[PDB]
Amino acid sequence: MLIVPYNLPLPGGVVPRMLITILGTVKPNANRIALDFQRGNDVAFHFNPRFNENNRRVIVCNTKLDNNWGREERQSVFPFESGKPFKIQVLVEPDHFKVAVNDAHLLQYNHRVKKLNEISKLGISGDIDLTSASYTMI
Ligand SMILES: O=C1N[C@H](C(=O)O)CC2=C1S[C@H]1[C@@H](O2)O[C@H](CO)[C@H](O)[C@@H]1O[C@@H]1O[C@H](CO)[C@H](O)[C@H](O)[C@H]1O
Ligand SMILES: [Cl-]
Repeated sequence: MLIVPYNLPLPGGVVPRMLITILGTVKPNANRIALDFQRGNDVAFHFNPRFNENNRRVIVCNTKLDNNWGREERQSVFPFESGKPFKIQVLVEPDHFKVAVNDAHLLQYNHRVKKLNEISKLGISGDIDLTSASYTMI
């Protein structure tokens, strides 16, 4: 397994048609997963499955600018399950990140950070066994 937290450099940032694929397995009794697409200290796109927020499962997405979190975007469709293997695909499109889990579209997140070519790292963290993390241009 890859060591979590894991840093995947994104050379020259992201760009439309870049597809990022994360494969792993959720731990038993997991609490959280997080993908952090970072522009230096800023987080352009935070994708944060929460397994037990007041006994509900929710995916929180947000952006962190100058150490301040913005307005969350929340999705109640929750495809992850403790103990089970998953695939996350993040396709960069002109206006948003488009996320599919296990080959099913999940959500889109509009670009708040405009300098896509400066979003040059992806941090992967949380309660997973991480199998692989990679990108390709489609
Ligand atoms: O510790 C905290 N200090 C804040 C204070 O002291 O003002 C208040 C606050 C928490 S926790 C939790 C919860 O209240 O509700 C908030 C929205 O109302 C957030 O959901 C927040 O969680 C944070 O959300 C971020 C994404 O927005 C990241 O995921 C981050 O990792 C995570 O810590
Ligand atoms: Cl920007």
